[PDB]
Amino acid sequence: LHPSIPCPRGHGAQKAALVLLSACLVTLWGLGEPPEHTLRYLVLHLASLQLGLLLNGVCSLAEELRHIHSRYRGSYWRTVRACLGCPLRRGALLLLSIYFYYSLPNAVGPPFTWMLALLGLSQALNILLGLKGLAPAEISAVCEKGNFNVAHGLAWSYYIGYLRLILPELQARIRTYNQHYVSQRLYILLPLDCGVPDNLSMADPNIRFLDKLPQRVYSNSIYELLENGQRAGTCVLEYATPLQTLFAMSQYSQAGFSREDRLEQAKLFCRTLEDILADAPESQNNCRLIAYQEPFSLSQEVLRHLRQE
Amino acid sequence: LHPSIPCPRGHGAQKAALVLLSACLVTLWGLGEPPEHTLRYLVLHLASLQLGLLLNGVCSLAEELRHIHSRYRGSYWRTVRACLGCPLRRGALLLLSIYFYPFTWMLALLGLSQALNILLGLKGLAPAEISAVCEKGNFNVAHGLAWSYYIGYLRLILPELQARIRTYNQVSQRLYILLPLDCGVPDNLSMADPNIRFLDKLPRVYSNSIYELLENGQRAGTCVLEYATPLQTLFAMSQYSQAGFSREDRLEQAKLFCRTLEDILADAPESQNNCRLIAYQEPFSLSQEVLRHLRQE
Amino acid sequence: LHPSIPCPRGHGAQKAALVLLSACLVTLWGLGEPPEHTLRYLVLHLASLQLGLLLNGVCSLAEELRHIHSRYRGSYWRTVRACLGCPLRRGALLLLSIYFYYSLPNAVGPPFTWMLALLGLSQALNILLGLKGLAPAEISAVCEKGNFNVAHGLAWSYYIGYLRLILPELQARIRTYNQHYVSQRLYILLPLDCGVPDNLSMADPNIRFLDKLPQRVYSNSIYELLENGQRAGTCVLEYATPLQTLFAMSQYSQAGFSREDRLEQAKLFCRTLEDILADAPESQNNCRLIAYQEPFSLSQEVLRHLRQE
Amino acid sequence: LHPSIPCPRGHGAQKAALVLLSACLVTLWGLGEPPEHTLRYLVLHLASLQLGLLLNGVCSLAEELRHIHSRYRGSYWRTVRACLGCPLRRGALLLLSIYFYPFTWMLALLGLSQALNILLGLKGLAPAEISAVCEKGNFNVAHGLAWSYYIGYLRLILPELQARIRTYNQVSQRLYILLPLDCGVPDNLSMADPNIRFLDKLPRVYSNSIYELLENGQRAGTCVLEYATPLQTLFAMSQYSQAGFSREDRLEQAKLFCRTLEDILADAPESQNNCRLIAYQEPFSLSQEVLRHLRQE
Ligand SMILES: *OC1(*)(*)[C@@](*)([O])[C@](*)(O(*)(*)(*)P(*)(=O)(O(*)*)O(*)[C](*)[C@@](*)([C]O(*)[C@@](*)(=O*)[C@@](*)(*)[C](*)[C](*)[C][C][C](*)[C](*)[C](*)[C](*)[C](*)[C])O[C@@](*)(=O)[C]C(*)(*)(*)[C]C(*)(*)(*)[C@@](*)(*)[C][C](*)[C](*)[C][C@@](*)(*)[C](*)*)C(*)(*)(*)(O*)[C@](*)([O])C1(*)(*)OP(*)([O])([O])=O
Ligand SMILES: O=C(O)c1ccc(-c2nc(C(=O)c3c(Cl)cccc3C3CC3)n3cccnc23)cc1O
Ligand SMILES: O=C(O)c1ccc(-c2nc(C(=O)c3c(Cl)cccc3C3CC3)n3cccnc23)cc1O
Repeated sequence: LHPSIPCPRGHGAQKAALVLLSACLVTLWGLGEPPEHTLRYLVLHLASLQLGLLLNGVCSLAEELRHIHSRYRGSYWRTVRACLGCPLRRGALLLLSIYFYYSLPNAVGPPFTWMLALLGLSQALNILLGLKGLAPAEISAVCEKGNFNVAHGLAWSYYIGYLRLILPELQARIRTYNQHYVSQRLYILLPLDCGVPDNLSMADPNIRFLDKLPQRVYSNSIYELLENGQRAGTCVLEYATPLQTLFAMSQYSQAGFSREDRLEQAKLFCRTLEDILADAPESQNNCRLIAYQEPFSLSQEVLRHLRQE
Repeated sequence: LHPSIPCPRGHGAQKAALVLLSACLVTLWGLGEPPEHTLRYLVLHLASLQLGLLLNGVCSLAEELRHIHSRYRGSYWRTVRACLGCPLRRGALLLLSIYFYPFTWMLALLGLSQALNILLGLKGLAPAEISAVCEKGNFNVAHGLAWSYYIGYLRLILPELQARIRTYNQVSQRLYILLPLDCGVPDNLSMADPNIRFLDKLPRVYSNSIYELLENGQRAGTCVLEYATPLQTLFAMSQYSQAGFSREDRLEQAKLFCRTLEDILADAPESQNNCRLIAYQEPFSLSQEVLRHLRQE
Repeated sequence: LHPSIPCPRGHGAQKAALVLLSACLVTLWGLGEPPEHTLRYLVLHLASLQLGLLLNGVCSLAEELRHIHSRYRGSYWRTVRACLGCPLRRGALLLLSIYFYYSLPNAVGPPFTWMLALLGLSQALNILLGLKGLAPAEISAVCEKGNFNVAHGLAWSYYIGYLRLILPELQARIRTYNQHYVSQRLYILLPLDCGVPDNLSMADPNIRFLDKLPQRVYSNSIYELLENGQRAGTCVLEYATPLQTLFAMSQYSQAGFSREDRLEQAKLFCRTLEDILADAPESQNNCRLIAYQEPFSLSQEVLRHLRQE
Repeated sequence: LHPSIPCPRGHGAQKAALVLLSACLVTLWGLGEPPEHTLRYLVLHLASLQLGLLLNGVCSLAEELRHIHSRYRGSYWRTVRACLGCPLRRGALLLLSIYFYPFTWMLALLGLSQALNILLGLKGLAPAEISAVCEKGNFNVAHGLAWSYYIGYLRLILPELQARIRTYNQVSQRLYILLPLDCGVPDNLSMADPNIRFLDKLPRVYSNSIYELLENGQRAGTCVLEYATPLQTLFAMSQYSQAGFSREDRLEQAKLFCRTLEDILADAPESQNNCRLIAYQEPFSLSQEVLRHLRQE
């Protein structure tokens, strides 16, 4: 393609680690220290590192528990899974550590508690002082692991392509429509299931096409909402086009894009678009975002936002 | 918006770390070990951790030095900066360690343990931390832009492209997407080079253009040449002042999106000998660069 | 559904393991032995178990290397991956063990070599005497892990549904066709890519429809093969219908059925069908199986099997 | 057939084990440790491994006792047999261990290690061993049969079923698949029960039947009732003598395929309030069993 295009990161770090392991093993052999001390240091280092990761995961879970409904379907198992790996394993070594602590001969106890408290203090400093800060090489590695982090791209493409050019003149469009023939402000429907029908009527019988809007093609339709048959106001309704890409992404079947990733990114896209639109020059009192999940009547969902005006 | 929608991650981890700090300091006060030993061992532990991170970065330098020209503009300083997380904080911690000071035995032991951390993958990020990085901002746009292009314009153009090409000769058989890493694409391709001029079109409504390529005023080839639409988004973002999208960030996402689009098309069913990508960067004649791919047939 | 229908196996074994861990930890605490001996035994046991798994994986790789092209694309990395887990990790601990062995003070060496040889002998006995035999509960767990082991089902369904009822009267069909208007024996095309076109002609321009066959619907077509324009014999050609299911399985996009699993099971189905047909009463000299991979002209592939007759 | 097609796995592992045996015995002869100590420690190691496998099976008994009625016909003997791999070989090894004989300390230690083997998943099968089991024979047919039914008949019937139902009333709105675990399905449903009789059909060619259900000679409901096609395959296999497919194996795959088909339809897009599965087993009136699901609406 181009020599300036980065190739995907390989395993040079693993090769460097192999070389470093060989060099350190050779040096340790040369120094002539007993292998027992090497094994002891490795066991201690691994145990200390995993206890530090346990403390870091507990600290994160103290914050990740706040998104229990939003992120982990309200079940604690996945929240603990996503914060400190396998909870069954972690519990197994937790009980092993409790046994070790309660089985010391009391001539080693307070020293061991002192060491444990020092490790906890070091981990707390690491979290508070930010010494566990990812280098941007590692950040880039995470953000390039797979081609699924589409939420930011979809949100920004949507904004620039459509909303940056629709909203500025939309108010004038609605004004001329009202003068010639209410319907205030654009409404973007955000189904987290990302099910976008061709037209809105089959999605909800209380939403029926009324008319188009004057003035590329920029085909925006005016929809009227019926509450118990009575038309309880009308509004310009519109599905989020980029949510069609996520739906088609999962049906692609060669991307490996699952339904769970479909919902995770629709949720991320839902938040990102609001953040972009919060400070956008041409979105103040000019559009509304309606996010809903199928378990519910769409008409009432849209109607609730018209009352606030 | 909707309760299921996650809110951005807060500072609860910092509060938990503060609680842990309070508990640990209360404990240390309870035991009665003298403060100086506690402080000395704390600085020793922090110094060991920082030198271990230095070794981890040096190991990562092996991988990051292979992208010296592609990713870091042929500058070693940039590569080392990208390998070490916080140069200032690590510098301060190493300065404290130096102030507070066999010996080669523990250097090898600490290196051996760090080597096994990389090899056995013990520093792998948890899903909570993987996703936290992925939503740090709103500038990881390359993946979404590439999938939007494929699932949108490209998937519904490639399989019918060979057909419309087949009715024109009675012109290359591939769709040629130009990808300038500067993301500067004009309305048409005449301003790009004087050697490319509009010829005709190809029968929702899809508007594809034929552009004949010539050398020294003489025809030398013709193909369906079209800019990549989602580069408008990358360029328009940079001009959008309130985003904070810089040229370096724009140029980074332009490259990743270029590579991402290639992997999508590598395994795609509709891109078999149908699509060709031309990634180019002005230090240059566009016509010659495209013509190189035309002669590749 | 039905109380006689087994539910998917849960994690009762994990709960029993937790209870056993708790009981053994309590007993160890009661006995009052030093925790150091417990930690030493655990480290020794884990190291011994992983060395035993390394030896078992090496023994398997001594046989898995024989299927390098067929199974692992001719690359050793995946073969070593599929036999003994991560080879980088295994190499890391292999070098660590070499360092430990070469760093003993020569007053422990021969004892350690004796222990290592005993472990190797025990592993060799385990493999040879079959003491590492999976209980049928575990076999059922593996065979029920996911709904992808479709090869045996597809092969048997194909046999019973189609071939058991087509082959017995096919020879009579070809005989009456020849008498009324060569073409001997059924030919089943087996594309490992499982790309089944609606008709054969677009797959290969040298295969063109000639006629159907007399005598449910049982629509079998007679195809003529052209070599350099000259018709080099004709034969009853037919795609393997169950390979359409695998192709549609991967395009389903909600099953998680990847292209690699598509090829793995098509390969397994290819072998299973031959095994069924080897001893089938009505398949002796009555059908041929043609397996091919897209990198190749289909006509020559089919023609090669007509020469042998 | 084709070189890429894997051949069935041979006995190369046994040859490698023989080579390892030769090397290890040559080593033991070289060192000069007396034979009796070697043999005694070998039997001790084998006894420890066998008792560890016994503990692993006892732990697996917790999971296998929950399927006592479903999987093992309500017999404890069957469950214990299914948890322990080779009762005879383990019995012989434990007999040798008993012949060759603190003490409770090592029992807890050996149990603790076995507990962590299960909890940390250190006995997980490698991909080579996972696939070796999956191709031990050719009787793991439940997965393929279920996917063939869905991707074939079912996927192209369910979405147009509600339509053809909607044109008939001017009848239940679901397709009812009967799944007798004996795999015995007649040509039509009249022989099944006298309370089910053919009524009419529903407009490649698909032949769906309407079957009215009645009680005491009185109409009580009507629905599209049809047997599961791939149960013919399971039953026909058993009658096929050269396969070796027994009733117990047929009944095992019938159940797994029944459950497998439910998971496919649980996440399917075309089975939303469209398909209902009726798994039944004669120790019984079929009409009453189906009618229970009819009233569930
Ligand atoms: O097994 C393995 C495991 O482990 C893993 O996981 P992770 O997350 O990575 O974890 C980690 C561990 C460690 O590391 C490793 O791995 C190895 C090394 C060694 C170490 C030593 C000891 C330590 C201390 C403790 C005491 C007991 O972590 C930890 O630490 C724990 C341990 C346990 C586990 C393992 C065992 C071994 C031992 C040896 C001795 C020397 C993953 O999972 C991987 O994969 C593996 O698995 P598999 O399946 O592959 O086999
Ligand atoms: O593998 C894992 O995930 C894992 C998770 C958690 C732990 C873990 N270790 C301890 C120890 O006190 C301990 C042990 Cl027992 C042996 C050697 C050295 C040490 C101490 C230096 C830190 N400890 C105390 C409370 C809570 N947790 C743990 C170890 C793991 O290996
Ligand atoms: O984790 C893994 O995959 C893994 C893989 C391989 C090994 C591994 N251990 C040894 C040892 O001699 C050893 C060590 Cl060094 C410390 C304590 C006890 C022992 C011996 C009782 C067996 N050994 C010798 C040759 C080849 N391999 C290994 C250990 C792992 O943990």
